[PDB]
Amino acid sequence: ELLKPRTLADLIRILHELFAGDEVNVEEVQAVLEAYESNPAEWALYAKFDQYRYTRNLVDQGNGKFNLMILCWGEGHGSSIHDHTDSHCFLKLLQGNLKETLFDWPDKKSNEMIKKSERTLRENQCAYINDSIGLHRVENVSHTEPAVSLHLYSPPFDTCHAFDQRTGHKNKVTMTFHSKFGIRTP
Ligand SMILES: [Fe+3]
Repeated sequence: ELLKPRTLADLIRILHELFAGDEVNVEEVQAVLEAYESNPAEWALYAKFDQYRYTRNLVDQGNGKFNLMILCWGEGHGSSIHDHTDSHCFLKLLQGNLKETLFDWPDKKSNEMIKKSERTLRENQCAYINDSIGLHRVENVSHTEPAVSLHLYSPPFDTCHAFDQRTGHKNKVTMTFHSKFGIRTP
C-alpha cells in the first residue's frame, strides 16, 4: 500500500519499506518520490552548496540497500556524462530546474557522443535512469537559480565512469560526499 509521504522523514520510512526485500519495484519507488511535495524546511540541513561545483550530501544509507542524497547545484553547475554502476538511479527535483541530456553507450571506436535527447526536469518531478537505458549528463543551466535534487541509488555505489564527449572514452571516478547526515565531511 503506497501512501503519500507527508514529509521527508515519512518518505524515508516508506523507502525503507520498499527496499526491505532484494528487488526493486521501480514504478512504485518513482511514484512515492514524485508524490513527496518538496518542503524546503525539511531538507535545509542537507542543502550545503559549494561555489565551484555541485555537492553531494548524504541523507540516509537505507540500511545498506540504497544511498539517499541531496545534490546542490549552483548556477551553471553540471555533471559529466556518466553511468550508474549497475544501479537504479532516481532523481527528484526539490528546487529549481535541471537539464538532463541522454546519451547511448559508446562503441569501442573513438567518436563524438551525440545526444539522443534532452529534457528539462522541473520542481517535484522524479526521473529514472539505469545502465540498460543509457548514460546521461545533468546540468543546472540557470544563470540565476540554484537547483536542489534528491537522488536515490540502489544498490549504493561509490564510483562510476565519466565519459569524454569528444571520444566516448571513459575514466573511473570516485564519488565523494560533501556532508553526511548534515555534517560537513571534508
Ligand atoms: Fe546520474
